[PDB]
Amino acid sequence: RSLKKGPFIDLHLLKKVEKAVESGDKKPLRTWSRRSTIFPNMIGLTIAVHNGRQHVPVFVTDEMVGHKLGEFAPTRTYR
Amino acid sequence: NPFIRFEQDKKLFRNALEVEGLTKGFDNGPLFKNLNLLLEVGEKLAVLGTNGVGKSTLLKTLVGDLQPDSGTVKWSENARIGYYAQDHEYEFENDLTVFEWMSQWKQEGDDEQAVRSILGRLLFSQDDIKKPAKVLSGGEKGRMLFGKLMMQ
Amino acid sequence: MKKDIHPKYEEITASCSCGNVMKIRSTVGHDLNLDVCSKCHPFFTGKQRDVATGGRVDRFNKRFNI
Amino acid sequence: AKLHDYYKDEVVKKLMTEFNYNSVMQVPRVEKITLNMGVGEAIADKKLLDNAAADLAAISGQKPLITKARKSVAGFKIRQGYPIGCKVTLRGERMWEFFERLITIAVPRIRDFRGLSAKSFDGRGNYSMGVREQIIFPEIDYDKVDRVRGLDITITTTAKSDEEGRALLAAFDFPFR
Amino acid sequence: ARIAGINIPDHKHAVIALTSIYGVGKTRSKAILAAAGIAEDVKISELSEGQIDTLRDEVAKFVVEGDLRREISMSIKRLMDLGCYRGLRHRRGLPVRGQRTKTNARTRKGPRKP
RNA sequence: CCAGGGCUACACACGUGCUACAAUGGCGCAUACAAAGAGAAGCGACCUCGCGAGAGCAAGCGGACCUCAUAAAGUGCGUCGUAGUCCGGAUUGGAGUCUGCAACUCGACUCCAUGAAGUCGGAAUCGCUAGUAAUCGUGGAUCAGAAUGCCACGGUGAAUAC
RNA sequence: UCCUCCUAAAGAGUAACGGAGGAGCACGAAGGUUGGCUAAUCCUGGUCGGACAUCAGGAGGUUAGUGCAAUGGCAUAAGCC
Ligand SMILES: Nc1ncnc2c1ncn2[C@@H]1O[C@H](COP(=O)(O)OP(=O)(O)OP(=O)(O)O)[C@@H](O)[C@H]1O
Ligand SMILES: [Mg+2]
Ligand SMILES: [Mg+2]
Ligand SMILES: [Mg+2]
Ligand SMILES: [Mg+2]
Ligand SMILES: [Mg+2]
Ligand SMILES: [Mg+2]
Ligand SMILES: [Mg+2]
Ligand SMILES: [Mg+2]
Ligand SMILES: [Mg+2]
Ligand code: NA
Ligand code: NA
Repeated sequence: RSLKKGPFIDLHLLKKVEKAVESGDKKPLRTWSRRSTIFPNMIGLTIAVHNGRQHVPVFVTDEMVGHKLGEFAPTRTYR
Repeated sequence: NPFIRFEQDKKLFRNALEVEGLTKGFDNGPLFKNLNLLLEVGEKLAVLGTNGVGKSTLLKTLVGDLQPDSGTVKWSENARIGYYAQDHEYEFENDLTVFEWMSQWKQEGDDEQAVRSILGRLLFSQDDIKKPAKVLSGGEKGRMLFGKLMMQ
Repeated sequence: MKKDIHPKYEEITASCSCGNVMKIRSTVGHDLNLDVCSKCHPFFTGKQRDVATGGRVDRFNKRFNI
Repeated sequence: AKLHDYYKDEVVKKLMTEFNYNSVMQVPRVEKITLNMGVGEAIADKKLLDNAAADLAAISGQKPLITKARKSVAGFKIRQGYPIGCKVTLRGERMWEFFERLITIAVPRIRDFRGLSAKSFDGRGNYSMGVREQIIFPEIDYDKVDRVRGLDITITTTAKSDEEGRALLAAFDFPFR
Repeated sequence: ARIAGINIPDHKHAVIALTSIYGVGKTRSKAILAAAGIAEDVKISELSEGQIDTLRDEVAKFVVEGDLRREISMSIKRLMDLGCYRGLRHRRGLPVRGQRTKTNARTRKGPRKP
């Protein structure tokens, strides 16, 4: 919920998705920027989100284009 | 010893009844003069007085079958009334089998397995549930109305 | 039939909001006014337009004022 | 009725031309419509059998026969003779007019209308249909309803092959897919 | 009266009898009456059919019981099969907006059980 | 030294609190009566825009003058007539605003919709002797933002002590 | 004490502390007559509906039914209205 400034994405991840769409699909990208929103352009990649100790790979899809990256990586376990 | 127990499906709060200025009389005029009362929840009201006076016809007005001269009777919102009339012949003039007569009042959520349980607790065993409802004893009929109140 | 155990059956004037005037016999005893019929049913367009909610990319791009 | 005349004027010629018959009697025709309401829980609530009978007599202007159980099955705790459901058989002009006032107004009113399946055939030329609710018919004023019961329609025709029975129902503007 | 599902309550001021629709609250109810020219104080019983007719169509602008009860059902179902964090909370019946589950949260947990 | 996570985890138990369960009350309109305190990368009038949280320009003030800042219970009229209710506000979906590099885990507030438990609480147990108890609002420290806690101020204002 | 089957050797009968089961009733209809009707079991299509309920077709053929144990019967039905 970041008002009228537009959607926020870390710079080091903006180039990572940009330089990856050029060459197609590759190995999952490793990122710690959980706070970065999912732009429509990074659909189809498997960016790996760091939930504290391990990187979980999320397959970006059409419906997941408004939620932040960390929304899809549970950071604590239970049972 | 029959096992009778009345329960209550939806308990209601605050006042259960209110009667405001219920003067009424047939041909003596003041059968009961300027009645005014408010009946709470959990009351066990015993209406006494004995003979020819409106000892009944109060209950008949409260249920509504005897229109009052003046006044208004406001039952509670969800008030469901089980009536056991003093003279109850009209509900047995029709000649149904005891089983069908008790099954008339089965509610939403019970079987004729649960219908016959009331008769069993009321001591109608296997043949006395085949008699016509017309031919029954006075006590065996009062019990059969108790089992309709319990069922409702 | 079997001597007046069935319900009454008389002709009624069933008419749609768009017309579709039909003279049928039915177990109502009173005329009815209802929606469209199969004559003008949107079967070629209702299921085409049934899907309306979906697609978050245009919702994201509509907010893109920056 | 109107649909009977429609059939005997147009569909006979259409289907004779299509299937290369030689006699008017060879082209199939609707024989009867069977409507049933299997309440199942009649034993749970017998007066719901009377409610269902009223609903089905409203849907079609014929009193329902109350069918009885045939075999004592221990899967649902019912025995021989126990009433289970209601049924009505429609033939002739009442059949034709019920068919008409189904097709024209009852079918379009179903919620989430997709289209009646063409594979709902018995391999001899008969059709079966579930409606999921009776409010879809105009015979209920939202007053008799305490359940959301539905009908089973079975169109029984004198057709011999399923492809033969398909075209007959198609020619009556049936809401197929 | 009779509006989308049922506007059964009579003897209620129309501004409030309309609340009984799944989707019509207080300020959305007041917009309906104001955009149709009916006074708030007027009871539904006093409300003649001459203005109920323009009341049935007024509610059609906004979503109502039949559509809304599914419109939100898709929204909850959208999260659960998406696998989002808010979807995970919905599956287990735990608070979704990030609040105390240590001792409170009996509304979403349910009755207290051992 | 750094990035991300945790202290916010949830079958459960306990302590201290806030809001209620309504009619000596809820809501709408109108109109009275305070004390104390804070402010310079700070408080920020008036005007315009927005249903609203707020936004744009922007005077005054390191101050008995300027701002935060409209006290609320109350009073007058109207409606609701004992219902899970025009009580209650949890929970949830959608749409936002503002701080802040950044609001997913994990902020506050606003708008539309849904509207739960709750109809005076078992054994038991706590506070209070007068401007006290009860209730009603106001401010400050901490602080970029973030209190129902803590500290502080006033309004109405009791019962009883053999 | 009575009933049914096997031992019982293709008429009847035939024993054992031989092998197996039943009876000490029921029904004013479950008796009489007249008129009609035909089952079990799966195979295909449908609201709750499910392996099994009711519906509609087809195969099947009496593999069902008989107030009560077994044997012999029963469609012209002795079975069901
Ligand atoms: N149906 C009626 N028609 C005419 N007059 C009636 C009727 N019912 C009652 N009354 C009159 O009203 C009077 C009131 O009778 P009510 O039923 O109150 O008596 P009661 O005290 O209940 O009698 P009891 O104990 O003898 O049954 C009667 O005595 C009679 O005069
Ligand atoms: Mg802590
Ligand atoms: Mg100062
Ligand atoms: Mg409750
Ligand atoms: Mg021999
Ligand atoms: Mg011999
Ligand atoms: Mg011899
Ligand atoms: Mg016999
Ligand atoms: Mg015979
Ligand atoms: Mg015989
Ligand atoms: Na009496
Ligand atoms: Na007697």
